[PDB]
Amino acid sequence: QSDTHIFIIMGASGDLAKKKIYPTIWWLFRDGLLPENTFIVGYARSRLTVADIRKQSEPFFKATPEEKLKLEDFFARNSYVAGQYDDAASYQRLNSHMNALHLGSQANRLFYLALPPTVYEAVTKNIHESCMSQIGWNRIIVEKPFGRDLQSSDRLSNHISSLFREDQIYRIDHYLGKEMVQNLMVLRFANRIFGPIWNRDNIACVILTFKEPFGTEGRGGYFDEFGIIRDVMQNHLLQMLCLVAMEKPASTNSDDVRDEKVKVLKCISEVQANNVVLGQYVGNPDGEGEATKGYLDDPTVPRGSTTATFAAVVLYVENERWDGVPFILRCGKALNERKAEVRLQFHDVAKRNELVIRVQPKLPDAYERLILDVFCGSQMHFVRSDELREAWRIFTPLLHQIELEKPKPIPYIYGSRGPTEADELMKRVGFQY
Amino acid sequence: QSDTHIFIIMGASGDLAKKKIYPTIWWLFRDGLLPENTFIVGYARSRLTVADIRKQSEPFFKATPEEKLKLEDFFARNSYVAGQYDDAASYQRLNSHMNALHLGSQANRLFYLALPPTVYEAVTKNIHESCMSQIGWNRIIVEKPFGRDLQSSDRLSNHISSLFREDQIYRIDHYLGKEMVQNLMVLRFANRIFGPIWNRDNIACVILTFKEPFGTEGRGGYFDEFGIIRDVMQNHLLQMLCLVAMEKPASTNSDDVRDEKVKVLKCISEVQANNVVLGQYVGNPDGEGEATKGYLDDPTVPRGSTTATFAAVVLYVENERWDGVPFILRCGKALNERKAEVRLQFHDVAKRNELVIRVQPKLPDAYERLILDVFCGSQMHFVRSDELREAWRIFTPLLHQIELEKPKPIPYIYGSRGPTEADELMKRVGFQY
Ligand SMILES: NC(=O)c1ccc[n+]([C@@H]2O[C@H](COP(=O)([O-])OP(=O)(O)OC[C@H]3O[C@@H](n4cnc5c(N)ncnc54)[C@H](OP(=O)(O)O)[C@@H]3O)[C@@H](O)[C@H]2O)c1
Ligand SMILES: NC(=O)c1ccc[n+]([C@@H]2O[C@H](COP(=O)([O-])OP(=O)(O)OC[C@H]3O[C@@H](n4cnc5c(N)ncnc54)[C@H](OP(=O)(O)O)[C@@H]3O)[C@@H](O)[C@H]2O)c1
Repeated sequence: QSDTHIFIIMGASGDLAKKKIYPTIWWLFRDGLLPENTFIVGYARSRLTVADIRKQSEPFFKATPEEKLKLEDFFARNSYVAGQYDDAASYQRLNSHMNALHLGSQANRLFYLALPPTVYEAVTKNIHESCMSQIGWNRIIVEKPFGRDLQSSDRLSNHISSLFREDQIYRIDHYLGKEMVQNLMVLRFANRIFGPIWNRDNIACVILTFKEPFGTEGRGGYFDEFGIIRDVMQNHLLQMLCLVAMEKPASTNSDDVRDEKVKVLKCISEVQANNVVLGQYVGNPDGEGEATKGYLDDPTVPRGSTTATFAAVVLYVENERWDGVPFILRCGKALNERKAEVRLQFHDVAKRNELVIRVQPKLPDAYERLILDVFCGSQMHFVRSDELREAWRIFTPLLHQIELEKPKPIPYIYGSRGPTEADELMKRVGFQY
Repeated sequence: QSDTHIFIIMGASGDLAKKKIYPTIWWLFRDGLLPENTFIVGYARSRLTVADIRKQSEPFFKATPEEKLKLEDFFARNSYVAGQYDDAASYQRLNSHMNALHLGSQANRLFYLALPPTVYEAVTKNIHESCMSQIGWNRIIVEKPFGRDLQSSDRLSNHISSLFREDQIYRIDHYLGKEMVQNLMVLRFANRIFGPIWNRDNIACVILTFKEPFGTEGRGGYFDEFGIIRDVMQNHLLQMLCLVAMEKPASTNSDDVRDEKVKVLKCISEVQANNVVLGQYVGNPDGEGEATKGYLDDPTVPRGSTTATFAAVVLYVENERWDGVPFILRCGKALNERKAEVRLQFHDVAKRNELVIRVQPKLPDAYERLILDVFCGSQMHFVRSDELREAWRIFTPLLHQIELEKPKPIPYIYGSRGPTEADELMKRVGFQY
């Protein structure tokens, strides 16, 4: 709204800030992609200085010796405030420090909640009363997990949105690849092209695939508390199902396309276990490297976890355009390839034909383009509150059933395509009407 | 029309019969794909016996020792008649020999003109009066060249069709690959699918590609009398342009789809030299094998031939569906890859997007399926007389200009993508309307 932006990294001492946030804002500043008059303010309990953050974070900058002048300028625009996350006087110190900066009264304020959502409720509250800007805009970036089921997510989201309008809430998701936004970009363009063709009439079956060739790799501990449905399917695969099935948006406003996505979601009823095949990856005997270790063989995994590392799920959009048309969401870790495709099978009058859409896995990458979108205010590649609510409604009964019955997942060897029961399930839904 | 078929190989002593016709009918008979009561009658001037043909042709059968019983039966259904191609008594001997066979009076008669078209005028005449069947159907297979320009082709075609109805004339073309019919099959299916999308509105540019990685290889002599336009473009690439641009056929009759193809051709005006880039391949210095030899370095090529071995051409379909939409026909020998694709570029509102259709280069191959089509009477993958006339009309002014002015083709190294002037020409027709 003006020329002066303050980038507040709430929880600047942590892993996400050290390894990712600080490096990518350094890159955006270096490549000249930030607003010229930008200040960076870390905020966290541990008593640090800008020098400490530089010490522990510049290793990840890939800083070359001919970049040292812009790098010194960058850290000259940097500052750090210690404080507690529910302490009034602490947020007072933060707010007045920001007011002290050049044009800071005025300035736009972008809060990055690099914190476990467990503290979100406190932070979003205190910001709301203490640190919001009176002139410039205020935009909060919230991070996964957006809850773990419909109930928890509704609690967290109702809290956040009772304090900020939806054009201030940016739910960010970026851990699946540098090519991650181009996926949705080309699926939007492809929906615009192929709209008149994408019917129940021409299409018999739609499969969306996210295969990764690596395992959990010494971090199965974190993954185990969520599952492959929460990690890849409920958020990403579901959005690209939306982008495939949606109608022509009213325009290219972020909100018309998000309206169409939510209109899609409101016609998918809740997925049930018979339409689901869960799998867990085991070590490769004859392979080598991280392949000799399986999932349970990761030290950080609790003994005997039934957490699925692979899932195949069948959804149905239930309107006049798509009915009895099965949408097959297939994803998993430690597979054969690193594939991220969308196939659409057709009705022949001949073998059987099929259209394929692949991201071969514009120079700003996924997370970089996302931070630039929050700067520009382009909310397109962020999930809206109702979109999130509908996703969680679709998947919560199933996740609850898993957590209750601990259904033993189907084992598959590191490097396999996955359980053959998944191919069984695909073969089963040859609807033919 | 019954159960008894007589396969007459006119000119059975020659290369096409020895190396291809006799082997593939052996394969069709072996795999049980011929009518049960089929007889094979070779006819040619040189005084041979069935034993001689077996001697000189079984080497190409890939006959295994457990196939010798069906092979003996096959040659038991074989017979050979010597005669001249414009000698009345010779065709009398042929006709009465056929009448002597079991049910031969009755029998369907399939004449394969394995002969240089220079004698076609005689053969088709004599057959017409002497050897046609009174009960069964009569079908003639004519072979390339179908003339070399509009005038010669009209002469030969008017002669052939003043004696046979068009549902008796099968113009066969099969020298570009075993996967050659599946190309047109999938392009027909794709036109049926994407019809509502293929407009001037969504598509900005359509390119059709036929790259081969090998040279002429010791046979540049034959190629040199025709050119890459006559070899690949005027016949094959042009038909698949037809299959892309055509309207929805009235049905799946061979003749409704061929009607739509001809309707396409009648709206392409004659290609002119400024929209054409000709190229000729030279030896690869640092490569090896047939790559060290160029085109002129083939001994069978006349010294100093300007014959193009690569051509890039721009056509325009001129109706309401396609207007100012450039169709780029790009083909050539001794290139980098063995690609056979169709690309369709779109109109963005973003880089630039594009749909691709590739034959990855149903168990009966190209030529095998073609002979089975002439048996079944499926004229779909054969060019009709008006289709041929229109193709020749499109390309004859250009070919005449080349033969007159001997324009020195652009040299390109064995293994290259081709002349960069071809990429220039593609870049030039960014129409933008
Ligand atoms: N794939 C994924 O889903 C994924 C991957 C990476 C990160 N994330 C998300 O990124 C966000 C940031 O995570 P992170 O990687 O930066 O980890 P983090 O180190 O746990 O959090 C960063 C900072 O949070 C503060 N903190 C952590 N636990 C706390 C607690 N219980 N009470 C109070 N303060 C606490 C600490 O600051 P002080 O000690 O100075 O107060 C710490 O330096 C989280 O929401 C996480 O879910 C998600
Ligand atoms: N890519 C292509 O375009 C391509 C490739 C291969 C073949 N073809 C076509 O296939 C057809 C058959 O050709 P082919 O490969 O079998 O070659 P071919 O050996 O020239 O012809 C086969 C037989 O034709 C007879 N013959 C040849 N020239 C003659 C002449 N001037 N007068 C009378 N009889 C003559 C001979 O039989 P007798 O001596 O016993 O009478 C010879 O054994 C031709 O139309 C040719 O264009 C096209």
